[PDB]
Amino acid sequence: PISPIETVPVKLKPGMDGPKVKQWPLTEEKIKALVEICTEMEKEGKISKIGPENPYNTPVFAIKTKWRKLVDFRELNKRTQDFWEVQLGIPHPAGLKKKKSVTVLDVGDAYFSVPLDEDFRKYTAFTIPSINNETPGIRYQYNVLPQGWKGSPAIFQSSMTKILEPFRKQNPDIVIYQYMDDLYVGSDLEIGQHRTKIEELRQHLLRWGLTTPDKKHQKEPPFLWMGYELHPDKWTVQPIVLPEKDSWTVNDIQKLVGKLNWASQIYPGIKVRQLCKLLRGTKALTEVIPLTEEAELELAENREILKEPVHGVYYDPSKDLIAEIQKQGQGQWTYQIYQEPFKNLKTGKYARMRGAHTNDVKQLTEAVQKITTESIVIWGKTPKFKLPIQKETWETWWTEYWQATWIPEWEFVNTPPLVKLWYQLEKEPIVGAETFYVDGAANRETKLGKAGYVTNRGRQKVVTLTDTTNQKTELQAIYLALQDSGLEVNIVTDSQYALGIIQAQPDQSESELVNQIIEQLIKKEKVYLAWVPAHKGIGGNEQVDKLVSAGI
Amino acid sequence: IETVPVKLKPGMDGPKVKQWPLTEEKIKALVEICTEMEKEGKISKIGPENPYNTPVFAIKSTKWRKLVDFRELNKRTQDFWEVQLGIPHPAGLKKKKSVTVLDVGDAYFSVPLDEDFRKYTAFTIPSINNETPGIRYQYNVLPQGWKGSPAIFQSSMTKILEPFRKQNPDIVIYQYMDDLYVGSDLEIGQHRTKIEELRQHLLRWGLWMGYELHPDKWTVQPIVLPEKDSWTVNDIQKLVGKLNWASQIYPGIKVRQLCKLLRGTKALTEVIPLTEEAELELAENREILKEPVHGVYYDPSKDLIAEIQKQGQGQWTYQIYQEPFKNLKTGKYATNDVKQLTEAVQKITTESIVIWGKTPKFKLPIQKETWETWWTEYWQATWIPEWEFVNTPPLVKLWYQ
Ligand SMILES: Cc1cc(C#N)cc(Oc2ccc(Cc3n[nH]c4nnccc34)cc2Br)c1
Repeated sequence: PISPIETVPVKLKPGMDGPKVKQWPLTEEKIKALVEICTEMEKEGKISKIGPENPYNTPVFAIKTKWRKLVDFRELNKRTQDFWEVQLGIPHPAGLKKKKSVTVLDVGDAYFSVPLDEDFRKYTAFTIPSINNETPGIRYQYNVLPQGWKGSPAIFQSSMTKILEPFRKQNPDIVIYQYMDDLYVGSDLEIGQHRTKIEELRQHLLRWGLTTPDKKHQKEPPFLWMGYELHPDKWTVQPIVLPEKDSWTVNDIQKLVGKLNWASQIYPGIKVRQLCKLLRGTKALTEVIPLTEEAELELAENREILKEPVHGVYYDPSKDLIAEIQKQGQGQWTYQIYQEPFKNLKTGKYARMRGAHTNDVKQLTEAVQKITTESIVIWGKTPKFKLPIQKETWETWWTEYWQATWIPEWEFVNTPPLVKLWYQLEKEPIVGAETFYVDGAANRETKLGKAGYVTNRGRQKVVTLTDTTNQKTELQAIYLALQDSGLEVNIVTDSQYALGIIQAQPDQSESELVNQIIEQLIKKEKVYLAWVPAHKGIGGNEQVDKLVSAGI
Repeated sequence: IETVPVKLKPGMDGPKVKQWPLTEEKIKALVEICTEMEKEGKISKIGPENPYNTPVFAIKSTKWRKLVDFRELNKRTQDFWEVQLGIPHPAGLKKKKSVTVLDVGDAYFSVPLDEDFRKYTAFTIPSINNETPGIRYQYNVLPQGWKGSPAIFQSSMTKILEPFRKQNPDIVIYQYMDDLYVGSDLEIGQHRTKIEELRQHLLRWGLWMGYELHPDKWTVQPIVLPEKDSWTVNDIQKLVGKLNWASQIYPGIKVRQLCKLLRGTKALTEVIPLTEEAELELAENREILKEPVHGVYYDPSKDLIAEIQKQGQGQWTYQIYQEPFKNLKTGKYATNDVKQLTEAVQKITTESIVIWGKTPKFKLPIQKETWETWWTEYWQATWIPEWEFVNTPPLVKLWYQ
């Protein structure tokens, strides 16, 4: 058929005229096949012959079984307007509510069953050439949404939306899911009444030009859809086969990572940190990458988790979501969402470094936030969290930290490792504690560092780095004061850079120097850190800068 | 009543801003509103031949309200609502004893929107788990939240207000977005009595903070130099840092007499006496910081920007400027971080409106996604200021108490 639904108006881009693309002389087999195909199409209202007055053309090609008509709509697509995004997201099985009866309905020739805007049809012109282009070709133009046209997906959706609306109003019980050609219907009413409800829908669809499967042709659960398996009261990913290989290429490791990431929607504890590290440093697609011991370790542990199948449950609106997060590995986190203890609706993981330096409390918040968005998207609400961190620990951090941070309802859960602040800078300077005035120069051109310090206990020391930025030396100088110092210490710098970095209480860094400074900071009993303006002539900062500056 | 023709310019296409996920309660709240508004003919559904989108949200009392985020559209309409059809800002408003804000957003619903301009008002109501493609709409009347609405509506606004203005010529009235800012120097009772009068006038045609604003009792938050019985080396260093950085804003700040103190390589904990010229330099800096910044003036062609620091214990500090650290205004604010942060934004934005007739671009100390998830939960304004997200330099936090 072709829906009676009024066509959606369709402009070209404001400055643009329609395509005048030359038809390439095609071969007889092809020229024949097109004629043949265009006949049957024409006689069903899909296309219509036209005069020589219409100046527009788009290439047509034919390809093998079978013969297919391919229109090269590239130039028209450039010239037609932008449409609104079809969808913001794809549904997630975990969001799907449980229903007694559920039917899948795919629309037949979905695009060709929808009319094109009369005023636009002229632009969809294309010509079947005559043999050796000796004579005027046969000229056609679409009355319906063409395959490969920019606007087909949007217009179709719109059409199907408009069409379903009244049914939705007349049947606010029935859950209808819209996705591409398909239409997924579900209800709690009994297997008799459903099959009638399905039929009056199929009818309503037929009344608006939309063919649909007979009950002998409707599929049965499990539904294999978009990577998942949707069973009558559970869901899962489709089978995952982690290849057994001697030598792994870059290509093999990418596909492995990709499969594991897919796996991690319902399979807890999946990890990819070490497999990922391999991929860095643009190697060749087919280049073999020896597995590290940590990669090999990681793969092994992923295989354990996957060995026995895991399934997920469907959503029940009459219950709260509960989100649980576990730390596992520096950088890596893993979470599970359920409503009844350990019957997971879904599962996931979070790695992600926000910046160069961070700590677990910061990472835990970041992961809670990611999970909060996810839930709102999937279930339209946020879950109750259960976190491996003390209220008292969290309290200490957020209040003293300069960023605004916040997380909704949550409870502590003792599921080690536990997130803890590994050190705490003092709030006041420390009596009976040597004040190290640190400083760090670096000659811009020569790169020769001169990181050192002076102290109130008399001590004075300067070293020499090589190939270091001024950041690096000012930061090396602090590691210097942390190395040569006791279990208490006041450190004075004129580098805000280092100050900010350290006041964030990092427990993890992309820098090497910083991880060494963290090591020290953890071991000390009391560190206090202060800042001053350089070159304003400060007692201590001037003394250090002297020995530190010697060398252009 | 027929429509004022509108435009963007030949350049700049319309807004294509994505729709931020909403919770079920709001999605539902928004369909009730959007059904009522379509029956009433204010908005109407739309096909996907409209490529434009503006975000929409639901906010608050027990009743919900639809907030549409026309921030991109305003940016792309600036020629229309500012230069062509602008509303002047009275410099007297800030001088008044009391300012009351009134919501005149309903006014805009009884005025049709240029049919050629309606495609640029598209918004989507999103659907949980992407069940449905979600309900697309666009406006037929003037929308609330768009800056063009008051621009267009001002001619009709003048009429409504004329009698009130004539009868009370010492009362100043400014229109911003969906709001009337109405200020007087009357006593609080008489002021309120006059506001209720203005309500009746409006009635005949169609219609943080804490009740009413009181602009004349707004004052700078000076950079606070402690007095201190006893001063340690640290305390001086801290004091020098403030004064070294204040000198980059305030003509005449001096720090020399204080360096005199910090000698060579002292322990931070060591107490040190308070010299005479240092004592004076201190007090003379204090007096400077009471006053506003000499040399800095509001340029209506530049954007205003606001920085806010979390001072802990429910304390927030903030500064408004156009050129970095050249402050037109500094201030303070005082149950959770985001809730308070959003209150402070609203407050500061109100002041910004009363004082310069526009809102500042905020530099908010919070992770993008936390703010985007939660800002609407406690938001009460009809407008939305422009924000970016920034890590606070820990020093600046220190320098403003
Ligand atoms: C996104 C999408 C794709 C496909 C396919 N193919 C089908 C869909 O519909 C659904 C799938 C699962 C469920 C749970 C469910 N409840 N009761 C059931 N009985 N059999 C199978 C699934 C379910 C509900 C709907 Br309604 C949704």
